[PDB]
Amino acid sequence: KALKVRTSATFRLPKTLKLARAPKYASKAVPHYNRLDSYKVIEQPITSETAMKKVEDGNILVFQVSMKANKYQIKKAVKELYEVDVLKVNTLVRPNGTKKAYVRLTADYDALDIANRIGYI
Amino acid sequence: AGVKAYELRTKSKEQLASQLVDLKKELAELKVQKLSRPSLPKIKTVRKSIACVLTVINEQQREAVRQLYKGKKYQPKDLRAKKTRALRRALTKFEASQVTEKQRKKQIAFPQRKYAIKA
Amino acid sequence: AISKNLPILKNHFRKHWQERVKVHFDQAGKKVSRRNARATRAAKIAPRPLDLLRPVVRAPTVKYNRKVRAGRGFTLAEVKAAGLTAAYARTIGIAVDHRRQNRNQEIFDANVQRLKEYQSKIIVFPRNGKAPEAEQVLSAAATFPIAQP
Amino acid sequence: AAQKSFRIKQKMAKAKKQNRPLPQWIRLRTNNTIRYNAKRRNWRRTKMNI
Amino acid sequence: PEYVRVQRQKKILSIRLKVPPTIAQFQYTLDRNTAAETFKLFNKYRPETAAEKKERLTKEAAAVAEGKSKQDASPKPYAVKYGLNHVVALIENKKAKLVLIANDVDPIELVVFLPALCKKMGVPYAIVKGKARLGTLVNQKTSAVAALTEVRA
Amino acid sequence: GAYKYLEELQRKKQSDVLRFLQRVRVWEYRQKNVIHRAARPTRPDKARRLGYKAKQGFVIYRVRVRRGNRKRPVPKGATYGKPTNQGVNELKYQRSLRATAEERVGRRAANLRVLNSYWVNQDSTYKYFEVILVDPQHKAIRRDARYNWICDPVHKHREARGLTATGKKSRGINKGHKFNNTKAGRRKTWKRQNTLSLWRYRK
RNA sequence: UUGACCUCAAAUCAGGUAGGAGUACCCGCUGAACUUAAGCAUAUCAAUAAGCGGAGGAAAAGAAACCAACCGGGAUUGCCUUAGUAACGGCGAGUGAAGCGGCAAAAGCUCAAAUUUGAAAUCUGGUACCUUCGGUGCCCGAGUUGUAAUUUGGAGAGGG
RNA sequence: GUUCUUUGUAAAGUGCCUUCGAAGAGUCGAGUUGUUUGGGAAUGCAGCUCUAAGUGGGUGGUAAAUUCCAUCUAAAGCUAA
RNA sequence: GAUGGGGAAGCUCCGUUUCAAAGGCCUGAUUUUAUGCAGGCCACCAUCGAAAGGGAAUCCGGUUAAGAUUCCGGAACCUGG
Ligand SMILES: [Mg+2]
Repeated sequence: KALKVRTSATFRLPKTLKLARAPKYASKAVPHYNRLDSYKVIEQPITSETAMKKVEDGNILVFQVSMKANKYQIKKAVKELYEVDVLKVNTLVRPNGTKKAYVRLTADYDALDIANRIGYI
Repeated sequence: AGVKAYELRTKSKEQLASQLVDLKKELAELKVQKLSRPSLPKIKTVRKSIACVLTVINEQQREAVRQLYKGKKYQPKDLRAKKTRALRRALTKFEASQVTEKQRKKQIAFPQRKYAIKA
Repeated sequence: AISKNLPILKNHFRKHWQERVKVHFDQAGKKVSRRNARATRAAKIAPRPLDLLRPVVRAPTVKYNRKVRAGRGFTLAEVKAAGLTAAYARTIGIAVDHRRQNRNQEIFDANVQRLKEYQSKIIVFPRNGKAPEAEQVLSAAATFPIAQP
Repeated sequence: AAQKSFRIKQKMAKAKKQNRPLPQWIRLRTNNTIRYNAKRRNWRRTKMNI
Repeated sequence: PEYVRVQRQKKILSIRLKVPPTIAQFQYTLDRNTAAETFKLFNKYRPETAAEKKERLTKEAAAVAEGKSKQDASPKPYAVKYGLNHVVALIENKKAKLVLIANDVDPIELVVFLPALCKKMGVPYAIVKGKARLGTLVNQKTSAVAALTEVRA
Repeated sequence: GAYKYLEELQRKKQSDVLRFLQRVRVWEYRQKNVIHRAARPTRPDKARRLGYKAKQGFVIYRVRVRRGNRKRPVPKGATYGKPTNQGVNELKYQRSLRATAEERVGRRAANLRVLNSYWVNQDSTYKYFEVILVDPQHKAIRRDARYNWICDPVHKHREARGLTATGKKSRGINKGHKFNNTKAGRRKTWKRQNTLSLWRYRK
C-alpha cells in the first residue's frame, strides 16, 4: 500500500482525546460554607477621636476589617449590611496587625446619621 | 445560657440558617457595645451558640451524605474510617483468612486433636 | 607494665566494652513471667500436656555415647512400626523427625515400646461431641521418664 | 526599612503586642509565682534578629 | 521516535548478521495458497466458545439429571490443540498428526527446538505466518503454535 | 513441557545460536533506557522458576548497571590516614551488581515489591538484569494465599534490607562451619560475642 | 479498503500506592583517626564512631547442599559451658570462634520442573441486587509465550 | 454449652504388585585482585577472566595425583515462641 | 535551577536545549451542543534573578498632635472592557 505524505521532517505527538473526570465518589462530600462573608469581613468600627472626626467632616466611616478581605468585599459587604451606596474604600494595615478601612460614602447618605444608627457616636 | 443542641436538632436547615444569621447580627451588635462598655461577658454565650448552630448544620448535612452513599463501595474519604494509615493498608479479615484448597484439605483431614493423658 | 612474679593475664577489655554490658537484673522477674507464660499456655491448651513426646536416642560423640537422652522426634519407620501415620501422630501429640534414621535395633525397639505405652496412656477425644474432661498432667516427659539401659 | 515585607511587618506587629508589662490582676491569683514579665524586650537593649 | 527507530534497526541488524541455521530454518514460511487452504481445513476444527460451552454444560446437567449418563451425553469433541507445553507433550507422545509453528515468536528460543523435535519424532510440521492468525484460529489473541491430533473421517 | 528445553538450551551460551541471539539483544537493550519496563519476561522459564506467574500484578523491569570495581570517592586520591587504607582503585563493592540493579528498580517503583532477579545479558560496560516485581495492592495478590505474604508490611524493600536471594548470598546467610562469622547476622554475632554478661550471683 | 496482533505512548481517564517523621533495639552499605605497641609503617583501636539506605513490635534467622566419625545426632534463636581454648599475630603488643553436654522455647512447611486436553476447569474490574472486612448474576478484559486441580524428595505420580 | 444448615454421589488416609520418578546455569566450580575472618597453600564477600555435570554436585579445617568411604541436596520461597 | 536523560551504594551530581512522540494560536464551523469534529498557523522550548538597569498613566492648593504625589477641593492622564 501507499504511505502517508509528510511535508515536514519533524514528528510531533498525535492529538489524543482527553476525557474529563467522572469520579465514583465526591472529593470532600460537604461543600464548605462562605469562608469570608459579610459578617466576617467587618469586625467592628474604630471609635478613636481621630476616626470620629472623619464621620461628619469627611462623611467617612472607619471599620476594622479582616486581613483576608479586599476592597471589593469591603464595598459589597458595607452595601449589604447597611444598605448604603459607597463612594470609595481606602485600606491600610495597622502596626498591631489588623486592617483598617476608611469607607467614604456617597453624598446621598450621611455617615453621622448612619453611625448612631449602628450604635456608636 | 445559649441554645441547646437537642432542641436545635428538631429544626430544618432553613430555620437553622435564619437562626444563624440572627445570631451573627446579635454578635455584631454586642461587639459594637464592647468598645463603649468596660466589660461585656454576654459575647461568649452568643459565640458558643453560633458554634452550636454550625455544628448541628454540619452534622445534618454529613448524615444526609452518608445516607446518600449508603450501601455501596467508594464512599468519600472523610466519611470512611480513619483509624491509622497502617491499619488501613493492612489485609482484611477475608484476605488474611484466605487459604489454599490444598491446605484446607490437609486441615480438614488432620486437625489438631484434643487429647488428655492419664489413662 | 610487667612486674613481680605473677601469672600472665589476658583480659580482653581494650574495646568500648562498657557499651555492651548486660547485667541480668531481670532474672527473678523473667522467671516469674516465664511461669506466667507456662500457666497461660496450659490454660489455653487446657487438656493437653504442654509438651510433645520425645524419643529416647543415643548421644553422638565418643565422650557421650555411654549415655542416652531425648531426641527431637520419632522416625517415620518407628511410627509405622507403632501403627499410626506421621500426620496423625503429630496431631495427637507425638514429635516426628523425618530426617533421623534407624541403624540400631535396641533404640528402635525402645522407641516403638515408648510409643506403645504413650498410645495406651492417652485419651483421644471425639472431634464433635461430649469432651469427657480428664484433669491434665503437665509433663509427658515426667510421665514417661528416660531410663538408662 | 521603610519598604518592608509583610512577613517582617507581621513579626513586628506581634512583638509590639508582646511589648507590655504584667497584668496586675495576675498576682492576685492563688498559687501565683509570676512576679513580672521576664520576656520583656526593648529596642535599645536587645535586637529582634529577624 | 526511538521506538520506531529501534523496531526498524532491529530487523535491519537481524539480517546484517550471519544468522546460524536454526534461525532461517524459519523465514521459509508456507506459501499463501497452501496456507489459505490449511487454515480453511483448520477452521472446521475450532475450540468451543464460552457461550456454547455454557449451554453444553446446561445440556449435560439436564442429561445427568434425567438419565444419569456419566457425562457422556455429548459426543466426542474434534478440536485443534493449542498451547506450547500441550503440543510439545503431544509431539513427544506421537499423538500429533500435523503441527503448525508461528514464524514470529518474540523469544524465538521458545520455538527453535520445535522443527527438530518434530523431525525426530516423525510429526509433520509447517512454519506458518502469523501467531495472530493462529490466535484467531483458536479464539485467542496469540497462539504461537497449533496442532491437529485427530481428525474426522 | 517446553520449559526444560528452554533451560537446557539456555545453558549453551557459547553455542552459535545463543551468541547470535545475545549479540542482537544486547544492542536492543543498549538502545533503550537504563531502567525500562519489559512487556513479557525474556526467559519465562527462568521467571516462573524464580516465582513469576503470568497473571495480573506481576511486573518485569529490565535494568543495566555499570561493571567493574568501585572507585573510592575521595578528592584526588588522598585518604588522610595510615598506608593500609591508601587504596583507591582496586577496591570492590560488597554487594552485587544484581543487588544494586534491583535496588534501583525498587526505588523506581516503590509501590511494588521486588521478588527476584536474573541475568539476561552483558558486555564490557554493562550487566543486564530482569527484575520480577509483584503489586501488593492488586486484589489478585491480596487474595491467592500462595502470594499474599508479600502484602505484610515486614517485606517493604526486601532488596534494600538484603532479603532477596542475592541479598542473602552477599550477606553470607548459610548453614555450616564456613559461615561462622555470618550466620545469624554478622553484627548480631559480633554483639553477641562482644557482650559482657554479668549475673546477680557472679559466676 | 477494512479488521486483527506486537510494541510504544497520551489523558485533571476509573481506582490505588510511594515519599516525610521517629530511630533505644533491628537488617545492610560505607568507613576513620585519636589510642596501644613505652618510637613506628603490618597490627590494634575496629569489621567501631561519624555518613547513607530500609523495617517491626520485635526484627533477623529458620526447617540442612548441617554437625559429625560415634552404639551417631537432627530447623532457627537465646542462656550456662566449651574457652581466654584450637587458631591468627613485626608469633610482638594483642586478638580469638565452633562441634558435643545441660537448659529456656519448641512447629512445621511450598513453588518450578508432568497433557485438563472429553472440553481455562482460573482471576482483576464494571454494573444490578443482597444479609457488605464480602456473596450472587451478567458483561468486558487478563490469560495457552500457561491462570486452576494434582506432587515437593520425608517423597510422590500413572496403571492393577 | 444450646440451635440452624448437611456439607457430600465430594474430599482425605491406609495395604500389596508393576512401570516410573521430571528436582533451580554466566550458576556451581577454577584462576587472579581487593577486603575480611580464629581459618592457617587462601573463612566469607565482591570485581574481572574462564566456565560444568547428572550413579551428578557440595562438604569432610594442609596443597596435589590415585582408590575408597561417610553425610547432605545448592544456585527459588513462607513461618509463632 | 527542575524536567527528558546520564552518573552515583546513596545523601544526591552533571546539564538547561540537550540521543524527548516536549505544545498553544486564532478564525470559526455547529447552533441535539457542547465545544468535539471542518480547517489553517507556529516551533520557543520550565522557572527564579535588579525597591540604583528596562518600564502605561497625577499635578497644584489646603488640611493633622502625629499621614499625604496616598486624605479634601479642583484639574488631568493611562490601561482593560
Ligand atoms: Mg563502579
